[PDB]
Amino acid sequence: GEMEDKYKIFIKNAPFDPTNCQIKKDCPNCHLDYLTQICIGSQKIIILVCRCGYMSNRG
Amino acid sequence: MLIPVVCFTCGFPIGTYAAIFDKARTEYIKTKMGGTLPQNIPLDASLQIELKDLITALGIPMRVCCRTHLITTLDYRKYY
Amino acid sequence: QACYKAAEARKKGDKDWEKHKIPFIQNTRFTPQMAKDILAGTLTLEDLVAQGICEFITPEEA
Ligand SMILES: [Zn+2]
Ligand SMILES: [Zn+2]
Repeated sequence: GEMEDKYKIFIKNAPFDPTNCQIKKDCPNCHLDYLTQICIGSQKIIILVCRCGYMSNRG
Repeated sequence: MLIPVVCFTCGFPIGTYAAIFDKARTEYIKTKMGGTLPQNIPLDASLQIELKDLITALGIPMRVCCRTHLITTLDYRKYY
Repeated sequence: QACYKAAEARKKGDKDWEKHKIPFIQNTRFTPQMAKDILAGTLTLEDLVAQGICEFITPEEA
């Protein structure tokens, strides 16, 4: 399975990589205007992450 | 290595005015820039000065070919 | 910081929380005067690097 140990480091770094795509969406935790979106794997799972530590799908 | 004696395309004798044209163009471009170093004058900026009326004053007609060859020909004395 | 302060007004109960936000701005520091100085010979690449207007990038860092 993915999203757990295959890309744990990348997913934890995704908010800080400046070459990652952003999305104009408010953050529930820190109330930030923008979020970081990623799309990993052949199932194209969409994960939204934040600098404060927020992450979609109960991260 | 010089401006041709005649126009390559039609044969009009553009070369009887070549020396006058070269010197007069030098003076005219210097007047338009206003006394600047030859290297501080960009090659691009001096080529945008219109030489229509200077060529007209030489007596050369309004032919596309003659003005092309009088304006664009490279001089070997300025490269060696 | 303006986003955080707008949120601080928003949660506490201010109905004008969104007026604290500022617009985002991104730009380069290269100016038309620098281009003019380059064409005049008074400005160089190693002088543009010296004040951090440009930098060198290899395919690794790209
Ligand atoms: Zn957040
Ligand atoms: Zn001709």
